[PDB]
Amino acid sequence: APQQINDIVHRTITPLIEQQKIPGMAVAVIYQGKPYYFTWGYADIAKKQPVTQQTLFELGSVSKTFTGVLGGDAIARGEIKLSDPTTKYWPELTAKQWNGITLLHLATYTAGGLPLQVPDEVKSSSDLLRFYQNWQPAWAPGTQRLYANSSIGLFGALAVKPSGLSFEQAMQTRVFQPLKLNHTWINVPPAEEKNYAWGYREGKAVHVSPGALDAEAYGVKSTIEDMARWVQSNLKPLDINEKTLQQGIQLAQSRYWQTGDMYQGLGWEMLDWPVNPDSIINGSDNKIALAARPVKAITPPTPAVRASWVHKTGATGGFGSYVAFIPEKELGIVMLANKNYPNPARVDAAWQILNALQ
Ligand SMILES: O=C(O)c1ccc2c(c1)C(=O)N([C@H](Cc1cccc3ccccc13)C(=O)O)C2=O
Repeated sequence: APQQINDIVHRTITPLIEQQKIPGMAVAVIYQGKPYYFTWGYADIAKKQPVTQQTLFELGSVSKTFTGVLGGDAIARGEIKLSDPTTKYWPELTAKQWNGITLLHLATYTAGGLPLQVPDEVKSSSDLLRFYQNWQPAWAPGTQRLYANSSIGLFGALAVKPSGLSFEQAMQTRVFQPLKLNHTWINVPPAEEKNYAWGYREGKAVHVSPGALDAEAYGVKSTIEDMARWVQSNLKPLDINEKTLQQGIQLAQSRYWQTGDMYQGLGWEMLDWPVNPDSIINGSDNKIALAARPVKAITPPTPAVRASWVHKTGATGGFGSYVAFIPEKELGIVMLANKNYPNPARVDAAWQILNALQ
């Protein structure tokens, strides 16, 4: 399997694993549309279980790409509109600060300062209502971007309401099943527990804890194979036979807002290709990525641009993931690890690999 891919991947990932003390890692390169897989180290150090192509990793915020596409699919189905008020789908949400906050704002972190995290103390449905009712925006809608689980988490929950399906049922039936992502889960079933890697934080084995709107913002677990197939599907949506899903994928990669050289999609973030590597690498740092930044509205949104670097970083306490692809070039990468190591190290590695193959 072509020596160039082997050498480029190994020369980049070996030092990375060494420098970052990553216990286990899986990488897929999609090259001319076909996947090539690489694995290192341990899914479970104590039980000596190796990382394989069937190992499940916590995607953390890479989950938002699925939420975005599921939202796009609901738009394509005519179930929701991004221009609709949040209150259309949550009538109990009567506080006046919600006037003018649309599903677009929720999906794209531009509601006006919804927090990074839903508070841990928010457990019940009543707690959730109270939280959003009592939330006071720092900014007018559609003026500042502040990356937030509480923002896209709510979008995900509201997007599926007209369907009558739970978020998990909607995701399963409308995204996972059609794309044959048969080892991708919001809740890992007992049958698949043997494949579920431990995450490692400060040397301790850890898994993500339950939280409000977790499924919607950070709750997906997947294998390197399914994630490669996810990249393939997002690289080439016209190959997808389910029409609403094909359209949903395209809607997720539309450009809604710009800040600096990045464009906000639904879950996905995009930059023009060719990229300045410094820009994506430094920009991935959560110093920049989690900062409040002014946005320029793209009125109307630009349809998915083929000459894009399309990507998403994501983490949990014990895992670090990165996905990136370039539609123009039929080129992509997935990097899954059971340590949460710094974003810029991920993106640097990804750049080196894809730039060498481009
Ligand atoms: O272990 C957990 O329970 C857990 C759950 C969700 C996220 C994380 C951990 C997590 O690190 N992230 C980040 C974003 C994030 C969310 C919430 C608080 C954060 C604090 C510092 C850095 C990133 C955070 C990501 O996906 O990159 C998450 O979105």
